[PDB]
Amino acid sequence: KLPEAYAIFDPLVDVLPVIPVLFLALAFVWQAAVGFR
Amino acid sequence: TTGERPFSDIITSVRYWVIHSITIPALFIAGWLFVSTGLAYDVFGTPRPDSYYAQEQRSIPLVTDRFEAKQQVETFLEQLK
Amino acid sequence: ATNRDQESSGFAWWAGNARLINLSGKLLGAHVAHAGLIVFWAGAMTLFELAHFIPEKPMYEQGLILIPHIATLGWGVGPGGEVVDTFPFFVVGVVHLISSAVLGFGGVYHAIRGPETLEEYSSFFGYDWKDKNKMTTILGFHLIVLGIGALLLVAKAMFFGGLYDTWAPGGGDVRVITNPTLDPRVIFGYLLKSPFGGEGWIVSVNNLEDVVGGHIWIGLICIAGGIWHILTTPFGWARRAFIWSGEAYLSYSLGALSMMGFIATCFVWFNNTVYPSEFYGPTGPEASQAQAMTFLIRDQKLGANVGSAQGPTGLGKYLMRSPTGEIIFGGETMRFWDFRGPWLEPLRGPNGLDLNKIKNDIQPWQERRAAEYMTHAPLGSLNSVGGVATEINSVNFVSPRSWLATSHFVLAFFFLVGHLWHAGRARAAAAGFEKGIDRESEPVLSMPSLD
Amino acid sequence: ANLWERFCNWVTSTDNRLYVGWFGVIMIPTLLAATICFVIAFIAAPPVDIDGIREPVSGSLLYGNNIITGAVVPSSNAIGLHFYPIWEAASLDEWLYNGGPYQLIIFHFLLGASCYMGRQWELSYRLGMRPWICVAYSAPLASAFAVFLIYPIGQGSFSDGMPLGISGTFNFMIVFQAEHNILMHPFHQLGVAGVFGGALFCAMHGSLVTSSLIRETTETESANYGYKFGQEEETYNIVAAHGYFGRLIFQYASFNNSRSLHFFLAAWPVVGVWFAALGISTMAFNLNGFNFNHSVIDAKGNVINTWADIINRANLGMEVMHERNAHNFPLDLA
Amino acid sequence: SYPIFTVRWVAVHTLAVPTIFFLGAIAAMQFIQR
Amino acid sequence: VIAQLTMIAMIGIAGPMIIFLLAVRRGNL
Amino acid sequence: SEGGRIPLWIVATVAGMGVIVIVGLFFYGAYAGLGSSL
Amino acid sequence: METITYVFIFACIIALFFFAIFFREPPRIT
Amino acid sequence: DWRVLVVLLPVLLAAGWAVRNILPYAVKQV
Amino acid sequence: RGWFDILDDWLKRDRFVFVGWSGILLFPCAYLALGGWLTGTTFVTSWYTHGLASSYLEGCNFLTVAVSTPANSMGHSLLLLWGPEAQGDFTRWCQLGGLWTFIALHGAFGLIGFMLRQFEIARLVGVRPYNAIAFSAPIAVFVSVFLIYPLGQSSWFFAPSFGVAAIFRFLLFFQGFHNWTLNPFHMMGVAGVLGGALLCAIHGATVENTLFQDGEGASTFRAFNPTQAEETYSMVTANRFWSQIFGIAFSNKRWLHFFMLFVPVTGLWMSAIGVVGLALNLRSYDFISQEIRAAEDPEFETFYTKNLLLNEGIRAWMAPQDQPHENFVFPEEVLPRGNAL
Ligand code: CLA
Ligand code: CLA
Ligand code: CLA
Ligand code: CLA
Ligand SMILES: CC1=C(/C=C/C(C)=C/C=C/C(C)=C/C=C/C=C(C)/C=C/C=C(C)/C=C/C2=C(C)CCCC2(C)C)C(C)(C)CCC1
Ligand SMILES: CC1=C(/C=C/C(C)=C/C=C/C(C)=C/C=C/C=C(C)/C=C/C=C(C)/C=C/C2=C(C)CCCC2(C)C)C(C)(C)CCC1
Ligand SMILES: CC1=C(/C=C/C(C)=C/C=C/C(C)=C/C=C/C=C(C)/C=C/C=C(C)/C=C/C2=C(C)CCCC2(C)C)C(C)(C)CCC1
Ligand SMILES: CC1=C(/C=C/C(C)=C/C=C/C(C)=C/C=C/C=C(C)/C=C/C=C(C)/C=C/C2=C(C)CCCC2(C)C)C(C)(C)CCC1
Ligand SMILES: CCCCCCCCCCCCO[C@@H]1O[C@H](CO)[C@@H](O[C@H]2O[C@H](CO)[C@@H](O)[C@H](O)[C@H]2O)[C@H](O)[C@H]1O
Ligand SMILES: CCCCCCCS[C@@H]1O[C@H](CO)[C@@H](O)[C@H](O)[C@H]1O
Ligand code: OEY
Ligand SMILES: [Ca+2]
Ligand SMILES: [Ca+2]
Ligand SMILES: [Cl-]
Ligand SMILES: [Cl-]
Ligand SMILES: [Fe+2]
Ligand SMILES: [Mg+2]
Repeated sequence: KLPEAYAIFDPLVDVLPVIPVLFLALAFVWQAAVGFR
Repeated sequence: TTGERPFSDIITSVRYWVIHSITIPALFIAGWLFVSTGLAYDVFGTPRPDSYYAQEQRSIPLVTDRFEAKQQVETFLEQLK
Repeated sequence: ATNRDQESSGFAWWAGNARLINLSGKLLGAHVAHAGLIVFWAGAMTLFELAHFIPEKPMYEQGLILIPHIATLGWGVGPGGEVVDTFPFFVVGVVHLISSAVLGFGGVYHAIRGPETLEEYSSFFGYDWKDKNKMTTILGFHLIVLGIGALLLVAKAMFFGGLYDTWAPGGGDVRVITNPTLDPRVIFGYLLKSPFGGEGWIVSVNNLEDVVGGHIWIGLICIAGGIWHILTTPFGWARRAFIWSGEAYLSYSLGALSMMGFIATCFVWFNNTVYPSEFYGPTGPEASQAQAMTFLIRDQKLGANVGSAQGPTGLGKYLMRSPTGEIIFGGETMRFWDFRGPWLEPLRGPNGLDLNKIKNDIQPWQERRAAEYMTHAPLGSLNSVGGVATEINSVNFVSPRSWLATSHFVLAFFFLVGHLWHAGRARAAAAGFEKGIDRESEPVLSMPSLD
Repeated sequence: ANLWERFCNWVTSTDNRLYVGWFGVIMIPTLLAATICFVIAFIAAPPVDIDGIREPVSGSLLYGNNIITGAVVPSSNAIGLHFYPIWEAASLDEWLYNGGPYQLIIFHFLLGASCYMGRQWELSYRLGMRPWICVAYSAPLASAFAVFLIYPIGQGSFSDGMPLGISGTFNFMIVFQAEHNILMHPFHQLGVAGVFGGALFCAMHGSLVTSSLIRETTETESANYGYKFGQEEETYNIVAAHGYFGRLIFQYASFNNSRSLHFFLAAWPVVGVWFAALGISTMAFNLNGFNFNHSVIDAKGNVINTWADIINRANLGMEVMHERNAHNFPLDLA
Repeated sequence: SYPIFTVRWVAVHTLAVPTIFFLGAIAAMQFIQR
Repeated sequence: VIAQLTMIAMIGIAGPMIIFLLAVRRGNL
Repeated sequence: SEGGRIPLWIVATVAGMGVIVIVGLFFYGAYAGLGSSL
Repeated sequence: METITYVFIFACIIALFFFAIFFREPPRIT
Repeated sequence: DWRVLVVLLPVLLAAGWAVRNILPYAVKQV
Repeated sequence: RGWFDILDDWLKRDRFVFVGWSGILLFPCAYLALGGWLTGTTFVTSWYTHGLASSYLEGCNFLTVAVSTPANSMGHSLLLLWGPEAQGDFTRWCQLGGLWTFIALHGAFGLIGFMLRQFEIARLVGVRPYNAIAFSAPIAVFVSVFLIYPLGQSSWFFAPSFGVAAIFRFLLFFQGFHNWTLNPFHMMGVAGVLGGALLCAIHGATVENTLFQDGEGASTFRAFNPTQAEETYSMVTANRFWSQIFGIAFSNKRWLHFFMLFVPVTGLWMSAIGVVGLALNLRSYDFISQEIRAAEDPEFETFYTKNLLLNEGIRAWMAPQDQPHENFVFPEEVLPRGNAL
């Protein structure tokens, strides 16, 4: 467990490791925005 | 092209979404309730978690007679008191 | 928007990063931002593990792969690998996470704000792929960096707490390395060992002195090599042997990384020194051996003479000989007799497993360890049901050794494929037929028929 | 030109009936050695103690086998992953008893096929071709590696490598299902999508192109004669073929671009088979198929079987029967 | 300029309507407890 | 268990939001 | 109404996110309630 | 006889490989 | 059965709504 | 130009989804087979026919849901909704396995419909009907496995059930009881499928790597025009490459593509013949010479006898739950087991 002081951020911490994956998806959103030119 | 309107047009049109922002959630909610009300169990004759066995029974209610199978299943269901 | 469509660049959206090949500033951006991705995952994953971490449960029962890495460096653990303080884990995580913000900042800047090319901005930072001199210089810088890293490991081991030593006398513990192995006969000796059974090449390194000395050597080699590559330009034979282009270099490094990936797969699967079983769980060999030990102990308690017990096949039920005669555990685990582990070695004598020691010297901690390792073998399902495929749901477990080995085999394979891809392409492009055959100059049409 | 130069020119010559090349320089002797040893062994090798329990299994024709049952039998469990070349044996008789032929053959062959891949790169380079046929070949190759090298490494013994024989292969598959539940593994499922799909697409392409052949012949001759080798004109009407297929499903489910289509034809089975290979290669380290044994449970807690539990029962039969004298302890850990 | 209720329209909806209903059901099922 | 979904909603939108804002402002996408 | 008013890239992004959500739910269900083995 | 038959068929197949390759009808461009 | 009306009320409300919204174009088409 | 011809006109209009006369058979049957599978796998049990849960509603996942075959006691009943078994009751009919016959029969007629569609469109567009002809292999497989095979056996129960894990079970059953891998017709099947996959792979990769440079782009797909007359890749270079790599090479494109039709189609047809044999337990189960030798000589061992031991395990350990109508009770002591396991 995290130090007690940081425990409030437990759900945030549970979600962070996935963020890199989102960048991959973002690349597609972005490409779709410029019509895959 | 074969005369129908391009899907690109339709799904990016405002009207399409006025319609379907209603019709899709409606359907979804309907299916949801079809389960939550328990209607699905009764329509399809599927056991609820407490209706696979009677309390001290451990024998599967397997159908063993072709022409009186219906009556068999019915008896099996009654056996759950 | 320079080079950002197929028309201007030649590359379709799905090969979009190929548009970055001669845009050194933007390419710099992509690289730094990616480095930020890696550092980000290190930190975030560490904090996730730490939040999900119960100290009195083995690490390997909790799906941890980073905290074990930190613990092996001697941070956070005491005798036997027991967690005595989680704070260092917290620090490693937080500091990586903070650092990733910096890297992502720099990467995003260079990628969509800074000079798109660096050559007109700075002769120091700019580069031409064909400029063999500059290429070997950048290579040099980075070699110096790597050497510095290996030396950081040395410094941790020798001057800042030491490393976790599963082989420490009296039991696994954190130990300061004071006499690292410097003798080149030993160090490169590892490199000249066969990769086959009972040898295992560098994967067989089984004491921390050899590891530390190894990194001393690697650090000096990398720094000297780096200076060398700064101060020289490729010799003629090298010039005539290689393809000199971005994609080619990428292909070389892809080959290297594929090799490294396979090597690491084997490392985490077999080695229990730099991957302590206390943190990573027993190796497959280890657990099989452990089963044999466990039932030898049980049966011998019941009054069985395990040295003379003849199994159904005629071979010893508990004990048999290796093909060269050493006494070893019987049953299928006969394949794993090259296994060595701190809990088994006290029973080993000059000719192998020692029957007197087996009869009189087996300690309770050994029974315990054998039972633990036997019941945490690296076998489990994709949805993390522990045990053989026929086991019923109940135990939530897949060994970290399995996760690490499988992941890195997959990555090493695809990286081999990437090497073939980009090597072949780099050849074709350098020779100039990567886009297809010239109809008016089709080479085969100018060749004699095969028959 | 000096002798070495001449020799290089020959080795890499584009005019040899069969291309040699530098990859060929390694490929030819290793493949020859693997081939010769394989044929001699398959005909005449004595029984081999595969599981290291002095229970020799007969693989050769002269020793009671036909084509379907025969095999070059994997090396002894006693050997594990030890390197067992001919000069490590006291004699050829010992070498044969312990399954030496298997190691000689699979090592020479893995090297030789690797060099076969490389050689495909090499010739593509000499002929001014694009380079990636070798990438397509990497899929069957990866598979070969998976069953002859990787799975043995992970399990700690070449005795668990796939046998060189038809029935031996089936043996391998069944034991594999027992211990890894490979059928329930998504990488094997992708492999099946790969070869079922490859088969589908093979038949589909073959039949669409055959269906759109341009009339160049009379009804008394083969239509094949309507194509001549090296003609610059295409031999079928892809517009007609696409009209057909696009109408069979709908227009945008069909390819109008031959390059895109052929790239699809290459990509689907190659990627699928890549995943098959990786499936074997990762079950090598016992990350197994999905386990939903006893996953469904009623309100009291009674187990409600699914088809997965029936699968489990079959696997159990395989598990308890396989290598019936080789285990002395309750868990089959490798 | 374009019709609305075509053969395509029907086809599409004979698939799409039940699909959304069904997904609603399966969703609900995820919260059933023994 | 609510804060997890809320968080991933904020992060998960943070991505598409950049694209959207830039598209509206006719930025250098 | 006129076609093209809502950007196809937005529609795609939203649709995709919905897909990920519903499938995410189904994988949640593999660990909770019926089918969880618990 | 079985062994002889199996090996004989195999031998014929190898010979066939040889003729199919070195004594094929040569492809000719038009 | 009240459950069939509670369940198939969203479906018929959707049908009625879209009928309301598409009625003029449907009449124009027919 | 009477009503028949007006109808023909309408059926053959060039719309987004072609209908045709064949569409009248095909679309309702394909829709009912698909919908039946989805209905069954979402909502319907297999408790009364197999003693199995098989739906999302019961807690199964994508891999374990199935529409299962009827009880063995139903024999080969068409199991019509209005038949003497269900007698019009939709719920009972579901409980008795009516959806299995529903799906298989509507499915069979749907496959007929689809092949008819292939003929119809080929005729309308002016191409030769080789696609339909190729589709005969899917037909042979479906009819041999889902219809003939159970018809040869005691009942629909031993047909494959429509589900992922259920199919996996079908496979394991065929190994254990039929020694199906030993069967030369299955082997020809495997050669056709793997050979088909190989042809797919190698042809695609070869075409892609003997392309002419027909554009300036490094992404080379755009450098093709569907209307173009010229071959887009070099058959001559392809031929020399494969000639020097493998010894032989295609030189005729027409033959190449016919061959690509021929291999997988033939494979599947052969596999069909084998399953038709297994309908009667007419197996390639054993080699009699093997068994005479092994019976007399307890040191004679091959992979063939090894695999039979595996089969024996499969039958004994799987039969009681896989065949509940038999009421098998195999006491612990009679279960075949090797040492320890
Ligand atoms: C590791 C993943 C990664 C990285 C680092 C890059 C990086 C890059 N890509 Mg590539 N790309 C990728 C994956 C990646 N790509 C993938 C997966 C695809 C397939 C979808 C592509 C397809 C592709 C194409 C077709 C093109 C690129 C291009 C580029 C470059 C220019 C981007 C640009 O100008 O857009 C502008 C984008 C915006 C204005 C939107 C915002 C983008 C920023 C970076 C988002 C930042 C988010 C982050 C959380 C902010 C943190 C702030 C904090 C640190 C303070 C850039 C160096 C282009 C190029 O080469 O130009 C020469 C180009 O044409 N990419
Ligand atoms: C990592 C690779 C890398 C490389 C090769 C470059 C290169 C460049 N940067 Mg970039 N940048 C980077 C990362 C990198 N940067 C990072 C991480 C950030 C976030 C802080 C930035 C943010 C940034 C901005 C805002 C600007 C640049 C600029 C420049 C250009 C001018 C450099 C200069 O003259 O500084 C002079 C050098 C020094 C003052 C010495 C630096 C002392 C270092 C930082 C001490 C630490 C060293 C140690 C090895 C760090 C290890 C980190 C590692 C563990 C991750 C040059 C092309 C400028 C530019 O492009 O102008 C047009 C510019 O304005 N960079
Ligand atoms: C990132 C690491 C790296 C990279 C990419 C390079 C790259 C290069 N080096 Mg450099 N070098 C390095 C680190 C590196 N070096 C270090 C750390 C040192 C100090 C030891 C040196 C000292 C050095 C010298 C003295 C020279 C180079 C040279 C070169 C150039 C040609 C080398 C070559 O042909 O390799 C290909 C390798 C060979 C041809 C070796 C023989 C081939 C056999 C078959 C290899 C078999 C290896 C086997 C598979 C490995 C298994 C394990 C093994 C222990 C058994 C090339 C640019 C040459 C040059 O041009 O300098 C300007 C040169 O003369 N390097
Ligand atoms: C063309 C499309 C088509 C085809 C080929 C089939 C075929 C089938 N359906 Mg399916 N079905 C369809 C569309 C189709 N269906 C549609 C659109 C629906 C929604 C209503 C259904 C709903 C449905 C259900 C609920 C069931 C079937 C079943 C069946 C099977 C038994 C049918 C039977 O015995 O009919 C008998 C009738 C005929 C063959 C009609 C021929 C009539 C002749 C040519 C004219 C003479 C009529 C005469 C004048 C009438 C006198 C009546 C008087 C004696 C009282 C059969 C495989 C059953 C099944 O699959 O069980 C497992 C079943 O339970 N179908
Ligand atoms: C270029 C490009 C790209 C990419 C990008 C990238 C890749 C970026 C990255 C970025 C990054 C890499 C970022 C990062 C960031 C980070 C951050 C921002 C962090 C922060 C942190 C914090 C705030 C912390 C907190 C805390 C503490 C301190 C304690 C503990 C707890 C907690 C966690 C709460 C793309 C593909 C899109 C496309 C276009 C182009
Ligand atoms: C740390 C450590 C250690 C150590 C280590 C070391 C010391 C290492 C070294 C290493 C090394 C020392 C390596 C090397 C490598 C090399 C390589 C890998 C090579 C490659 C090459 C190539 C690739 C080439 C190619 C070619 C050819 C062959 C022909 C011509 C052309 C070309 C050039 C292309 C030890 C174990 C003790 C312990 C643990 C820790
Ligand atoms: C560390 C930290 C942080 C940071 C964060 C970040 C760095 C974030 C980022 C984020 C992001 C970066 C996000 C993104 C997202 C994305 C998305 C969500 C996407 C999706 C996509 C999709 C869904 C797609 C779709 C599609 C299209 C578009 C087209 C094609 C087709 C498809 C359908 C595939 C904060 C500040 C919180 C603070 C605390 C700590
Ligand atoms: C049977 C029957 C019938 C019929 C009914 C029907 C016709 C139904 C239909 C139904 C339907 C029609 C349904 C549907 C459903 C759907 C679903 C349920 C879906 C889901 C999906 C998903 C889940 C997805 C997934 C995925 C994939 C696939 C890939 C991509 C990614 C993802 C993961 C997203 C009648 C009445 C006549 C009579 C009686 C019997
Ligand atoms: C077992 C590991 C062995 C490691 C060996 C490492 C050696 C490092 C230095 C290699 C020196 C290379 O020396 C290499 O050989 C001979 C020297 O006459 C040359 O020989 C070649 O030259 C030309 C080059 O176009 C060829 O067309 C010709 O066929 C051949 O004569 C090569 O062009 C040269 O580059
Ligand atoms: C690069 C970041 C370095 C941060 C500081 C690392 C201190 S490391 C510290 O050093 C002590 C001996 O000095 C050891 O006893 C202790 O166990 C160790 O954690
Ligand atoms: O499967 Mn089962 O697990 Ca791989 O070892 Mn243990 O028994 Mn044996 O050696 Mn061939 O086989
Ligand atoms: Ca330099
Ligand atoms: Ca309850
Ligand atoms: Cl076996
Ligand atoms: Cl054992
Ligand atoms: Fe083709
Ligand atoms: Mg659930």
